[PDB]
Amino acid sequence: QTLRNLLSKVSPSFSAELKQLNQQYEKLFHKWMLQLHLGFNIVLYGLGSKRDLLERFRTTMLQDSIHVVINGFFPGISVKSVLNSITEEVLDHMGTFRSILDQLDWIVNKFKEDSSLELFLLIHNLDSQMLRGEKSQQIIGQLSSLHNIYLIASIDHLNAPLMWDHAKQSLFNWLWYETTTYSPYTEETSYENSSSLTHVLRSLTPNARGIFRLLIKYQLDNGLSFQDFYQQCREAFLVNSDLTLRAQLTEFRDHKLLLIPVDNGTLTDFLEK
Amino acid sequence: VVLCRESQVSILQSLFGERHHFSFPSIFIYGHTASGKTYVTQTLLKTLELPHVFVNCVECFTLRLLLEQILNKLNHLSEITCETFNDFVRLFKQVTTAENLKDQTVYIVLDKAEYLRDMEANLLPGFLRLQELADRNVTVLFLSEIVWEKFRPNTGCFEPFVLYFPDYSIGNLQKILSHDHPPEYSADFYAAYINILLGVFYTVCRDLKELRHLAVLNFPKYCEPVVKGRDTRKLWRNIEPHLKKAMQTVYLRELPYYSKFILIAAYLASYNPARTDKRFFLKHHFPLDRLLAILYSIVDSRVAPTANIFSQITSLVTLQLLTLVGHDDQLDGPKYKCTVSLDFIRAIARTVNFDIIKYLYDFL
Amino acid sequence: LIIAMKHLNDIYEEEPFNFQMVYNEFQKFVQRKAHSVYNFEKPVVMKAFEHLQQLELIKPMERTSGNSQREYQLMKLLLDNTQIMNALQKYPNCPTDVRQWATS
Amino acid sequence: TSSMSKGCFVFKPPIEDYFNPEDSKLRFETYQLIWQQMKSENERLQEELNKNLFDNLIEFLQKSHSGFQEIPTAALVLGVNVTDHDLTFGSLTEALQNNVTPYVVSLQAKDCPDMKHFLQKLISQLMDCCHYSMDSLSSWYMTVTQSPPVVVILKDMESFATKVLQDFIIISSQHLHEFPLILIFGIATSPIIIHRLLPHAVSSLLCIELFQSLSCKEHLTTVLDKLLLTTQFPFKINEKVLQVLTNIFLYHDFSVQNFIKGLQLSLLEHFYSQPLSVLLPEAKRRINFLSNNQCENIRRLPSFRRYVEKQASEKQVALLTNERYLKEETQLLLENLHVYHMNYFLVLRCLHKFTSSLPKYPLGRQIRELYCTCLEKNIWDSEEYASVLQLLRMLAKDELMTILEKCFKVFKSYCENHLGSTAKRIEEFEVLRENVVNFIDCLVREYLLPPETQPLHEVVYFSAAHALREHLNAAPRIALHTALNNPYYYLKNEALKSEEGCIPNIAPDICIAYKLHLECSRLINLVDWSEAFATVVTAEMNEIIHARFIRAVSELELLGFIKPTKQKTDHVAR
Ligand SMILES: Nc1ncnc2c1ncn2[C@@H]1O[C@H](COP(=O)(O)OP(=O)(O)OP(O)(O)=S)[C@@H](O)[C@H]1O
Ligand SMILES: [Mg+2]
Repeated sequence: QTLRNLLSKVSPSFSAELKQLNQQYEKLFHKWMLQLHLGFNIVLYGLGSKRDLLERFRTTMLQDSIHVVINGFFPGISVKSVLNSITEEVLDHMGTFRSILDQLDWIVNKFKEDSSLELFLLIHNLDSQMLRGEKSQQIIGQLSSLHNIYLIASIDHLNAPLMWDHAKQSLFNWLWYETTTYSPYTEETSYENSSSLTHVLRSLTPNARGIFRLLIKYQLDNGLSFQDFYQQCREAFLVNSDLTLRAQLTEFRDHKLLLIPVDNGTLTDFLEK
Repeated sequence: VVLCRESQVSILQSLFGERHHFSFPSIFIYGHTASGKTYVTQTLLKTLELPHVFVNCVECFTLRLLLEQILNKLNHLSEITCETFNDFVRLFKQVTTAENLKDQTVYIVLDKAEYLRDMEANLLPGFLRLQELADRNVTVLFLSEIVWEKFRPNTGCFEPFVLYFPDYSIGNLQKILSHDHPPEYSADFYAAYINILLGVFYTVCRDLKELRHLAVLNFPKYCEPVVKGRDTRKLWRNIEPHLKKAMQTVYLRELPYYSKFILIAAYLASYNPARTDKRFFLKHHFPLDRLLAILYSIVDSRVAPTANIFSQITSLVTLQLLTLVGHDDQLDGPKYKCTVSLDFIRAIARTVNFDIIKYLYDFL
Repeated sequence: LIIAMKHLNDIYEEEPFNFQMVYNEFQKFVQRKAHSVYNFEKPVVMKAFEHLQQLELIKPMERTSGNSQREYQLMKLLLDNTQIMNALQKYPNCPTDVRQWATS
Repeated sequence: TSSMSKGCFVFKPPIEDYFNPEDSKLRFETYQLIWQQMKSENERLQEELNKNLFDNLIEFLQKSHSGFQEIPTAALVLGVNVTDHDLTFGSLTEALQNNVTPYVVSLQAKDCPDMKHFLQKLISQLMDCCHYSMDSLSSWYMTVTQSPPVVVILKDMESFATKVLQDFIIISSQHLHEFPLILIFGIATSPIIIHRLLPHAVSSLLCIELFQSLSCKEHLTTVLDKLLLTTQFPFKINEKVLQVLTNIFLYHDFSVQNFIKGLQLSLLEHFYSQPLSVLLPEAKRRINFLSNNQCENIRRLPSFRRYVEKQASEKQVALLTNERYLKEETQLLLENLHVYHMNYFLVLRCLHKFTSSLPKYPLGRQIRELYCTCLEKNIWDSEEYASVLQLLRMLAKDELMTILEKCFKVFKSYCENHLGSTAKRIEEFEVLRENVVNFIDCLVREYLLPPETQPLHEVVYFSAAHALREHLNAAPRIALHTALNNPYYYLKNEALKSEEGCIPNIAPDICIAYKLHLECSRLINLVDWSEAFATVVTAEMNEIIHARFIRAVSELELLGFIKPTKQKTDHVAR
């Protein structure tokens, strides 16, 4: 999958229609801002990567106000991290919190006491694996229930409507907009995690390399019993005592290398290489 | 006062002996629900005027609460806070040295002890052998509904004296119910009321509390005919249907359109094996997709997959009508179970004009 | 209910059971008899079963809740046939019909 | 800066201007004022429609607490309308703290998974109503008393775990003497569920009593009658929007707040779209300040142009050239439209009063059905109208005069401007019945006419129903399938116009990949799929084609159409 890094040389097709499509999409920003500012939260749904449109909207209209961007497609994001970021910067508070619910209570009380605070949220790929928790969406909806917070979200998964319940629907107060941009999902697939054997075996002792080669050969022929494997290793004179063979087996185990959990085709290609 | 309770009271009084005398370290009393364990022991303790601490296990759901409540009540009989059982033993030894507590037995009544076996491993053995450790003329009583056979720890401990409270009978129940007669009418009237009530309900309801509650509820209707103007036949004829209606309930005391179709489809998916599904729906010859296909087949009109149907699904899940089986994080292959009674689904199908029995594979 | 449970244990050798089978065979017993006074509905029998489980004469297997209701739950009896017979012999006012059903 | 490893990014640096202008300002002001009035009336109705139960609750609580001077408990059935509850509950506490007791504590099931947290929240809210254990609560009550009871509200017991419930009940049973306690239950399903939650050993300690709440259908009918069939609001709605909102309500939620939100969105869109929506006396005075561009916009209206076509050529020239004459004529037409609205509402209400007692309800039971079937087409042109008339012609005299008495009550209440002789004749009354039926039919023919038949209706009507559908009831699967199958509708590229279901090779990689996936089996072999994709795109190169295939596969896997399997290497299910 390393070849992916070199695959970016392919040129796009029919880019003129995409240009007109983006120009048509650009004109809805004022209406979206008006709908946000009256107490509505907006979801964007449609085919194609819509990150570019959101970034354009931010850099065009949100350069004069406080705004927080969370690109949830990163698999390391959690709601507690968002809460900590809000507390540390929006309110500039450093004190730790005993529980998530207590942090939510503090934030709600602070925002209710201070009516001069306005915050904008820009969430990318709200359907992330880490944000699908019921408590996560409950927390986000409770946050969005305030009249001093504006929410723009994006949907890219098919089963998104199952996330929201009737009470959650009432809390979120959603409006929908269809914006299909046809953009490739380069960045959003970049962080996602869908050679090693050669590098490991390069610096290992040649006896271990031969033993592993024999093990691969037997595995491709048809798991070995310990006794038969020891006898065959004896026959090749790569082992002088069973303690040494078990030491080599433990060395292989330490690298997570009896069955080898490696695909047959990869082993066949590696043997000749 | 106590009625039909004279053997157990005499046995307990003989057991206690004199105040300066010693007694058993542990007595385990067990009986039925309406045997009156709490009433008899508390009345006896009040009558004998003994230093006793009454404790509910349920109220003291934590060890610290239990020990602190015991110590505070004992001190009030004569603030203290303790945390460990050894500290409780030491503080009990310190506090028991009062002159009023010098040559007298101390009683710790515990009720609802069934939860004690779920609190700590060594708490029950420690409570059993309290008199050895304290050596201060201490007695501990137990009240429970479960037999002693299930209270035995694996290691074995000091066996308490086991006691049983006798079960009630027709005469005893009638006497107890007829004791607290209302003053505004004759005693024989209330006795006849109790007699007919027992003759109607003794087959099922033997609970004294429940039967007394039923009598209290139904007496006003009993006394109406004489007010309207000792006629046994007249009263019985006037009163029988009301008694039957009351016996109908001894222990008891509008969905949206598409929701009905979702519910019936879920019931069909749950109670009909998959192999026969096409046999009932395919025109020619559980997971979410199966439910969607069944719903699409049943409804005569083309329903668009609007998010509102998913909102209905989630709302039904919340209302505890459909149970989620799989992991909450896995919202692409979810599993569901239907928990609706068959009479309810038949009624809703009748309100929908749908014949579910024609499709139930098990009935066919 | 206990006699029905014993009959279930005899017919199905050492297997669990639920509320529905017991209810069905109790209904069979009360329907075979012409007009005996045992016309009871589902909720009262359900409450009686709950009380029996509360007294810990019946224990669940592989305990779970929510996924399985009180109904359709695998129950087992914690008594022996000779114990039931001896206890029934000393019952004060056991009716003839239930005694003969127990013998059958 | 928005592409780093850390997913948390944060940045630091008038209402009407976002709507753009004087017409825009006036439209925004009218929007705000009308929304204020509408929600105020909604709150008024919400408070009004629960007295007959609030008084019952107050008297029940008074009776229960009289004995204290067995735990009293009231069961309240509230239906599936999960959105309504909170609002009602608001008013609920506003009764109790005003009348009987200043101690009301409502609790959730989400925030009380364990009894420790339950008691913690309970005591925390009791603290500001004016380890934690029952002794502490008793001491607090003794201190604050040194006798008002305490009120606890359980909202959603379905989510409550049983064990905490039985524990709390059994603990509170033994301390009733120490402090009074009363429970309020909120049950969404039938009350029978209470028997399935509490074992009888615990249930025997409660004296439960049952109340029932208002049905949602009556609530909707009252709201519709008070807010749309009245003359106090200038805004009106076409039939399509009414039908779609009624469908959503009756088929989805039985909730009124969703209907209110739809109405608000309709109002916002109507004031955003039509510049002429700036427009009783307010419009009368605003006509004088009209602008020439707005004059031309008025000149462009379809109903206006049909009305101009109706009049003579000289009047046509006078309207098309003069401005003040146009203003005066539009003023007269607006007054005529107002009169039409008045008499339409009155006549429809009287007709529904006549129809309400008809057996089998040929034209419905409530206001909404008759109103929408009148809005659709002319009633008199349908044979069902004749059937209704001939069924009316069979009424008995006593029921007929009772119906006439109800209609006379309607006339004396709010039929104030026209045809008191109708009520006089009703007082005067087969021949008479036939005369009454014929007179009612004449009224129906004269006054029941579609508002679309009159000019300048577009000022007070909205018609973009499909936009409302797409902005409230989204169809992500349908839109995604349309994008995947026939991208021509999004691109207008003639190369994609071949057939339906055939394979346009010119289509982008994702579309052709999805279409190839569709025709294959339920398990997709990746190598065979790649070979097919290469064959399709064919009609250095190999690596580029493989790159496009991998990118398309990853995209489809992200969208959820792909779930991999380990049973067979390189296979995926749908
Ligand atoms: N032998 C009795 N004589 C007089 N009254 C009795 C007798 N037994 C019970 N009662 C009355 O019945 C009431 C209820 O009985 P309980 O004392 O609750 O029974 P119990 O054995 O303590 O069961 P638990 O532990 O409370 S579940 C008592 O409060 C008494 O008023
Ligand atoms: Mg008791």
